[PDB]
Amino acid sequence: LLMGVTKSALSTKSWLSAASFQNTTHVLTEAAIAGKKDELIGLKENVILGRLIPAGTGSDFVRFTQVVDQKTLKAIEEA
Amino acid sequence: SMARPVSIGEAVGIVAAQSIGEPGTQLTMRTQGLPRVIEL
Amino acid sequence: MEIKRFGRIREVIPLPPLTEIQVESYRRALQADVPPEKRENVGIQAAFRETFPIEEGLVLDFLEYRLGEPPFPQDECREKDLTYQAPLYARLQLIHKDTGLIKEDEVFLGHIPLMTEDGSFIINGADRVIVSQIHRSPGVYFTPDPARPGRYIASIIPLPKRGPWIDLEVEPNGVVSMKVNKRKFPLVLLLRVLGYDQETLARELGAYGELVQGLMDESVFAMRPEEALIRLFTLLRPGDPPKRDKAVAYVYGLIADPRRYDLGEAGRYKAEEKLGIRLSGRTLARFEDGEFKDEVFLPTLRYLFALTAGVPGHEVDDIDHLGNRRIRTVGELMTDQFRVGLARLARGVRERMLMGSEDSLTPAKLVNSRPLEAAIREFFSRSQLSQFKDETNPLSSLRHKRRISALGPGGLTRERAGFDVRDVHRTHYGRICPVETPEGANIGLITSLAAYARVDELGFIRTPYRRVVGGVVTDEVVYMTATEEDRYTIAQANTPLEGNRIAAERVVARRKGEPVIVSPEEVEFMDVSPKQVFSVNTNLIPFLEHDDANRALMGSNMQTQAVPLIRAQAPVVMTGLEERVVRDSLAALYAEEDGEVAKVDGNRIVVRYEDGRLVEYPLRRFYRSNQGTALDQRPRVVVGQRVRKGDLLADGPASENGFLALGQNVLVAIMPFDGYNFEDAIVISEELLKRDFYTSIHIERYEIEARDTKLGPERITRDIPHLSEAALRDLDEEGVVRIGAEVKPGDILVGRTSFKDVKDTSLRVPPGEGGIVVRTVRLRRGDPGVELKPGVREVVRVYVAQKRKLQVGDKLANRHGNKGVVAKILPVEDMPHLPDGTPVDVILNPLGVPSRMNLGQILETHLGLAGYFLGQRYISPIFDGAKEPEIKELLAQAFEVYFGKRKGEGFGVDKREVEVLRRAEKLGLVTPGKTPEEQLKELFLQGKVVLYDGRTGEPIEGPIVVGQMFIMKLYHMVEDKMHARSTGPYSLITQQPLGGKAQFGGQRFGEMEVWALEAYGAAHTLQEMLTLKSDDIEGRNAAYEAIIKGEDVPEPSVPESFRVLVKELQALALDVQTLDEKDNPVDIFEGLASK
Amino acid sequence: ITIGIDDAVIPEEKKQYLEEADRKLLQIEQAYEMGFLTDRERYDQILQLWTETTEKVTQAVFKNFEENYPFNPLYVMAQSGARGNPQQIRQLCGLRGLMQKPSGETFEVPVRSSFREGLTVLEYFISSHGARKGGADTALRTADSGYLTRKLVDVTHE
Amino acid sequence: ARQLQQELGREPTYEEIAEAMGPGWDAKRVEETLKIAQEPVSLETPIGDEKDSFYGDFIPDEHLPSPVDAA
Amino acid sequence: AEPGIDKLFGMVDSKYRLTVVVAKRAQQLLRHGFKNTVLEPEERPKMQTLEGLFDDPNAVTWAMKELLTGRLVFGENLVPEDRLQKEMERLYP
Amino acid sequence: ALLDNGRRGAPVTNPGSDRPLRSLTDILSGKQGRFRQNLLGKRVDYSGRSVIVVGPQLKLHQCGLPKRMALELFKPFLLKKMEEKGIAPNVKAARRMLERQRDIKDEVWDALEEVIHGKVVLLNRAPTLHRLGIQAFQPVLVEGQSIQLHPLVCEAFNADFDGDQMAVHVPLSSFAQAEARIQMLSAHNLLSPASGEPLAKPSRDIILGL
Amino acid sequence: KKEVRKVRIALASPEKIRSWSYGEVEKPETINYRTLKPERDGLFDERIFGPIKDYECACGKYKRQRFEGKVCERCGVEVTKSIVRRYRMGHIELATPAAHIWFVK
DNA sequence: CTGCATCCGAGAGCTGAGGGAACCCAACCAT
DNA sequence: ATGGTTGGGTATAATGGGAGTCGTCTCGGATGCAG
Ligand SMILES: Nc1ncnc2c1ncn2[C@@H]1O[C@H](COP(=O)(O)OP(=O)(O)OP(=O)(O)OP(=O)(O)OC[C@H]2O[C@@H](n3cnc4c(N)ncnc43)[C@H](O)[C@@H]2O)[C@@H](O)[C@H]1O
Ligand SMILES: Nc1nc2c(ncn2[C@@H]2O[C@H](COP(=O)(O)CP(=O)(O)OP(=O)(O)O)[C@@H](O)[C@H]2O)c(=O)[nH]1
Ligand SMILES: [Mg+2]
Ligand SMILES: [Mg+2]
Ligand SMILES: [Mg+2]
Ligand SMILES: [Zn+2]
Repeated sequence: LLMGVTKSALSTKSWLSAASFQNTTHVLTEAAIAGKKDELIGLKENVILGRLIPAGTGSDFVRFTQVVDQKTLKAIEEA
Repeated sequence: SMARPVSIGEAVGIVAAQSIGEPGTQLTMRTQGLPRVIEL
Repeated sequence: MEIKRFGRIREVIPLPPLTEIQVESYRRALQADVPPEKRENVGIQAAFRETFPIEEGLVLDFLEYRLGEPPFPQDECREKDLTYQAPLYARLQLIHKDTGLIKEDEVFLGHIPLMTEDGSFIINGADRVIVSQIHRSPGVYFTPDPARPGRYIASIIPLPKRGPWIDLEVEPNGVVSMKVNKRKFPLVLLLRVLGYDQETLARELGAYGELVQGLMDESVFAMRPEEALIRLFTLLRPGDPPKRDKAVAYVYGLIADPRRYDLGEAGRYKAEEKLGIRLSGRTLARFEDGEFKDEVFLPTLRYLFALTAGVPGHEVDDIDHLGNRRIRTVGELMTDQFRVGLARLARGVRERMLMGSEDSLTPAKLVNSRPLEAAIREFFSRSQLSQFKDETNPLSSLRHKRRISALGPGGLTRERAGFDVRDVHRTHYGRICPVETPEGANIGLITSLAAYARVDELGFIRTPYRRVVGGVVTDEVVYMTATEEDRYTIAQANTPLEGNRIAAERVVARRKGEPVIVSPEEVEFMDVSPKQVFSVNTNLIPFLEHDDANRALMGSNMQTQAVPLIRAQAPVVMTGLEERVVRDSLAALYAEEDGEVAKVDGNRIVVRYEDGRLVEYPLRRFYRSNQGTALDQRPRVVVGQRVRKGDLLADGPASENGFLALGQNVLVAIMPFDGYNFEDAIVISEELLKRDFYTSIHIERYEIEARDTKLGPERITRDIPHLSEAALRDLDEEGVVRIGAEVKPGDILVGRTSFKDVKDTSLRVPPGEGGIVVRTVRLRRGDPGVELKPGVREVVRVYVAQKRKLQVGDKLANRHGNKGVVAKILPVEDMPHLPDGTPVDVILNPLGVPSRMNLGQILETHLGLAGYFLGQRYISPIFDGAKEPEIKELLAQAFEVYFGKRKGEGFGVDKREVEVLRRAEKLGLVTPGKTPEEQLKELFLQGKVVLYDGRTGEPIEGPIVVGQMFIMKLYHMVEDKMHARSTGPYSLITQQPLGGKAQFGGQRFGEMEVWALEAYGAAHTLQEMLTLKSDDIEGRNAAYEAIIKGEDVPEPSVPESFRVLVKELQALALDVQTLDEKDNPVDIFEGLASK
Repeated sequence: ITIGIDDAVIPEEKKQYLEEADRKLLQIEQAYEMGFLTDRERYDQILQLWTETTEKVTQAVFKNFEENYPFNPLYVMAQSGARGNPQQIRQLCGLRGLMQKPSGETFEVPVRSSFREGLTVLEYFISSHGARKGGADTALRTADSGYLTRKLVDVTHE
Repeated sequence: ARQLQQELGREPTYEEIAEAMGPGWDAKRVEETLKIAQEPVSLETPIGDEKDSFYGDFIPDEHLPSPVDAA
Repeated sequence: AEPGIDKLFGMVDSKYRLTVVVAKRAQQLLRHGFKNTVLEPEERPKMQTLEGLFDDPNAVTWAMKELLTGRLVFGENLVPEDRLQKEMERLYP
Repeated sequence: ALLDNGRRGAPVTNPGSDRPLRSLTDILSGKQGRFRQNLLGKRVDYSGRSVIVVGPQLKLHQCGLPKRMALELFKPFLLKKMEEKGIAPNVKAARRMLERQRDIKDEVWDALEEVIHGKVVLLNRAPTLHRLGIQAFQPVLVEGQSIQLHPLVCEAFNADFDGDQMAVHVPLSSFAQAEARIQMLSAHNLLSPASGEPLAKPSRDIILGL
Repeated sequence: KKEVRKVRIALASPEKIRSWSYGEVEKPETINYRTLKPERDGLFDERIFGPIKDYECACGKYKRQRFEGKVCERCGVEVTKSIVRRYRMGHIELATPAAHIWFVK
């Protein structure tokens, strides 16, 4: 299928971003009828909830990196 | 912006939207022009 | 200084009074000085004569009205926050048809605001201007069918809110149909109601073919007119019981009731001229002898059929034609609101007549005047067309009074209007300025009246033309509308003349806006002046013909924002309109009659006229305008001086010897300078600051109130706890700062204590403000003329003055659209200087010229150089003024002075000048083989001089354009804009920082700022912005505590706005629940909302 | 580097180019008085003639700058890319050219004056139509582009 | 008050209204009565021409402690 | 530009990982009062005021300098966080 | 009417006015609704605004910040630094001293200069059309009321000097400062993200001179 | 405090709405015209929505902390933080059922 | 019985700044 | 024990309302037309 940007954006899985975009009453009533769960995949939902966006320094690829010197690492190695 | 392979974690969707939208403001005149881009 | 003027065009008539569009309109609406027996049927008199008699029996009939004198003068109204108004009394009589008794009484109806001499109003102590509105004229129009070509739609349009628009259209099946109130139905039914037979219609519309066949319907005709009336009523009001008298009343009110339907005088005139018939009144039909009589419908249908049949002499209408658009001025809008109030008063009267005891009733007891006062107050306080008057300088007020708006109540919408209404129509020529308009989203919707234009009694703009007879231009001047203008061939005003005979074989002319070339015999009218094409603001730009229209727009708009200066000068190059502008703004003072001056003071001028009467004119001194600028009048006359009629007595703000003085004439060089004039920036010399150039005076008002509270009254006093005597030095014994004290941010202006046993609630100077306290005003309960709000015991106001010098970040502009912010202030020894030691004052970057194509500033600079060395000023009218050869001759004389001075003292040509002359010889600016003086003169005749660098002493490698330029300081001051906040007040609901510098607010981090933060991948910065700095209450408290304790800020939490969103979604009966990874509820409200 | 009025050099060829045009126009009128041309054909021929005259004037202006004043301020500004494009320079020096009515159709007479020579009142009013149309174009375009950008952000944000 | 204004040809003062009510009425009591008769205004009253500014946008919260106060 | 920014960008596979490492090292330096630094006493970042040169208070500059020296180890799942912090506290109270 | 006013029939209005009452649906939706006005965008603390002036003597990574603006923006840091020094006995005394303009001395400016050492601020010009509309700069304290901007970032900001104003924001924590210094530094953003061509490049007078 | 990972939206039953509410709003009164205090059973009642002042009941018997969760016998106001006035809901019991317009229009 | 075809109604149109109308009478809870 | 507040009562006859708005564009249900 091929649909314009408006209809593609309003048809997403996340009801928070679609509700904050446009046609709020329709999106909200459909999501409430369906009991939709928003999994917070995109950026708009995390911004709305005031969370750390899954991009840049908030990406799971890099945000669990640790840093340590050589002296502290050796002490833990002896332990 | 760095002339090197993109880093993992880059929000390329936002970058794409801004890249398309910036010139359209004022640069693209107004079937032809901005209406053509919007129609497409 | 001698003034020399160019130009060949002689103007037969002077400019009309520039504020007449307001003054004449309101005078005609009020008719205050016309005795009641000779008052016309316009204005509020028409409203009175229409609403009355209030028939019920009892009859209340209007006889006449009068207007009293204002209870308080203008300055008292300004000081006490009152409205400058006059009482309105109407004398009425109650008669009893059955009995006969007549009770006559004069009833007080309320107050009507009065326009001042300058053309503004004083509403609640504030100066206001009513903006004229442009809209579609009422009448009959015919337009092409958009859906299907070859068909036409007829429209009947009454005055706004005075009836429904009526559409007539030939349906594709052949039957004609009339649409009213969104109800399609066949017009033949209503035609039968009006009393038309088959033979009459057939003979009136037989010629035009099959349209009359498609009109025919035997079912409708067979019914008697009354039956047709009932049937039409049941089509128009489905469900409503079809009583005869009910249907009669409804249909009468639809098209035939003068109190409900009203084609205006303009609409009547336009219908009569379009249809070639005679109206009896202002309605589409008349109700006479229990029978409807037609007035407009059949002529409209005839014209429509003839147009559809292609009969010659029938054309469609251009709805943007200025003959089809009209202007509602202040008087008409006020009269419309007055009519609405009068209708509500009539309703109240009728109700009281029904319920009241008819035996003991008088006009006073029947009439409740509250609705009329409410309507007038609403119009003058909440109408979008009633605007806070712009009085930065007198030109600002003059411009504001001549403004025309397409927006407003009943007007167009800025988001839905597109291209059609915003375009410059051909008929705008001489009526609406094509240049002056806002640049943003309001472009083309707000415009200005042309300089010579006049709004006629019907609301149509007229422009003047000279009559030409047999190739001879006469002195007869005819003011014409666009429709009348369309019937002639009009020659341009710059047509060559010998005496008053057209001395040109080929004449450029306009025919219905189309340029044409005609012989002198074919000429019927000629333009009066180029000045008539543009507005007053655009008429003040010299060399306007050398400027692109966009930059002329910028210059015209930017002359309104010029700030009055304490050493303001008139421009070196003027257009010849500055004196009329100064005179017509009523800012300066002029001698009423021939006489002699007796007493002169900084606040008073007493003049002894030849009548022997002494007249004393007080002077307005250091008065705060609506925009904070100080407007004062300074005497320009001496004791014993002889003054003729109209001679200047005192200069107003931004005036120099009666000439408009919005800025300063400065020496400028056009050259780059170390990147400090990069991209519109401006470099200025410290010598400007040394001699108080571009120094302005500004006044700010700080207001406080002591009111009544449940815990005890507030009190303004000096006794304030918990402050040392260093903070209470300047307060007097009454708790108010003393006059003349200097105040800085944090200092107390008025002391106040509130019952907390009391606590400090004093008024202090906000950050970034302060100055010298110049005035204090105290208003207490009971004082004459004071009307405080209930509960407030007293109010104290303090006026504080500032003397602002030019600084980095201030905005300067010339009249050609060149604007820029001061970026660097250099000492005198660093500025480029002439070989005689004179430094320049301003350096402008040449890169601003080529793409803006405003060449008028360059010619202004050349003429300014010539005038600077010749010591004279110039008047150069637009499109007829100084040309290049004249400027070159003046520059030759100026060079003779500028160089003979040096040669007399015993100096030759400098070595640096020789090097520059060599460079210019290579550049091709001078001809090889001439002496150094001849090449220097050639450069001077090109407007260029050898310039030396103040930092090194070496000359600029090429000759540089140098000359005098008129530059104004703009109201955009960095002092009033710089603002910063760490923490402060928060909003009630969202718990987010407030907005605005006045509220000590924070900057808004909007959607695209968030988008940029996301595109950078700066997740932690964005999370900080969205929680720790806006609405995470615990988060922001902890962050501040950690920062002041030296630690790092903690992790953020859920923002309060999301909790507000959850609660508002619950109020809509929607269950929003936050879940963890195992789909179990997570309580974000910390157990404070769970039972 | 500075800008004077004489720095907007008017080429001599322009005068010739104008007379040549004033020649052919007469011819066109003849061809319309003898039935050989329709209204549409004559209108298009006049428009084409004036367009080619404008192009010739542009070429003459820049040839004069290249041959005689290679260090001219406007020429240097345009060639270095600092400020200005050839059309604006032609408007400053050669002639403004043809203008569009509010209906979108061209006028029959062009503006034969440059900004250095100074326009007449009628020519200024005629150009005001295009100036106003460009301003209104900008005003609507900015809003339409903002709305489009918001839609794109909403569709690609994830 | 409306009858007094009709008679006087101008807005009456509070003392005149107090005199016209009868015994047991002074200007202060009239002031209190006018004070308690004031009807609240809407937090959603539009300020300015554009549909972007409401009255409640200009009202600060005075209940919750500020970050400085909490510290 | 920041000194050695090209080297820092070349030391990691993703620039956001470099940002995360720098921020975490700055937090570590701030928490222990710059006593856990890997810089020699003559590589310490200095700041010039009227009284004289003192230590640079900006921990992010210290973190970038330390990353430049190459004496810091960074990666995924190097040491448990609790044990890491306890050991750091043991060496530097 | 309570749930969605102005949807079926004539909207409910308050007497004496034509203004429709604002229902919950009106609160939720629109440009002024909760989502677009308070959730996807907020007003923030530690921010300011001022007119911009050309900064030709600045380096690529530097911006000129007014002294008063900087004092207001970094106020808690300045209070802590004043506590560390002998300027004030306690934070409350430092705040009271900083409250009145005429009560400020000389050493507080040196303390402020020590406070901002190495830190960066965010400059932003509306409208923000691309990410380059926000950039990080090291502040140099200047006199006056105007922000000084480097000439080479004007094209990225679409900024000129005919009255333009810009907003200033302060990243607070170590993570925010690291992100601003590494990712959003002006000297680190030299090529266009849209085309890959240089975006900070000579223009106007620089091209003319060369 | 568990991390939030998903947000769900669904229809609310009358039982759910009644479990949300801390009491039924029975009167249209907002505040008293003399004392500017909330009216009992009104739209601002402290018995339903919570106290205006922190740790202080309506009648002033208790004005101190440690009484969290304790309801004053005379006035019926719980002793807790006043911030609960922006979280605690009420409800109106309709005499007849009404349709939610979102699902109609 | 299907299909397409106008027809109606519903939801949109950049950011930032600044902008403010009856009267009377008697019992009864609250303070 | 006082004022403030609240419930009840008035008897010729009365019997269906009233303001308003016509200068915007695009897209998805739906009733109407034909085959
Ligand atoms: N009801 C009514 N009746 C009559 N007239 C009415 C009216 N409503 C509106 N108007 C008209 O609206 C205009 C009011 O002026 P405004 O445009 O409101 O403001 P200004 O005083 O000109 O200041 P500004 O700072 O915008 O100036 P400039 O463009 O030089 O500033 C340059 C810089 O400012 C910034 N800027 C300007 N406009 C911007 C915008 N829209 N968005 C963002 N930034 C903007 C940019 O950084 C830019 O580079 C008048 O022409 C007036 O006639
Ligand atoms: N978001 C908006 N910004 C605007 C609007 N109007 C003006 N502006 C801003 O103000 C700027 C005004 O630009 P100017 O007209 O001065 C022209 P610019 O500097 O772009 O070009 P040159 O004249 O070629 O030097 C514009 O670029 C925007 O940054 C508007 O309606 N919306
Ligand atoms: Mg503007
Ligand atoms: Mg610019
Ligand atoms: Mg600008
Ligand atoms: Zn209690």
